[PDB]
Amino acid sequence: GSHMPRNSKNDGVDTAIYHHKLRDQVLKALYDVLAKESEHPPQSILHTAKAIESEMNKVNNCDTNEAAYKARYRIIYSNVISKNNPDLKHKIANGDITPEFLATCDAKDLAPAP
Repeated sequence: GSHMPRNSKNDGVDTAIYHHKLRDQVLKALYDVLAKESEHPPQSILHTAKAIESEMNKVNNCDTNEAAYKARYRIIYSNVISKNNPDLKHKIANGDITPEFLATCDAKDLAPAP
C-alpha cells in the first residue's frame, strides 16, 4: 500500500532512434541494464547496444520467431554482452564444435561468387 507508480523512473533513458519496430526494446534492455548497473565502469553502453542490436536483429526479430527472438536476446543477453549469438536455432545444426575456426578458414577457399 505505497507503490502504485512504475519503477523505470530511475533510469529515465531517452530512446528515439531505431525504436521504429522493437529495436526500442532492444536498445532499452541493453541500455537500462548496462546503465543502471554502473556509471563509472560502463563497457560503453552506447557503443555496445549500438553494435549488437544489429546482429540478433538481422532477420529473426518479429517475422521469424518472435518467440525465439525474445528468449534468445533477453535470456542469452548475458552472452550477448560478451560475444554473440550461437545461433539459438542453428546450434543443433553445428553446436558440437566452436565455428570459430571454420568461420572463414573454409569459406576463404571461395568467399566471393563468380
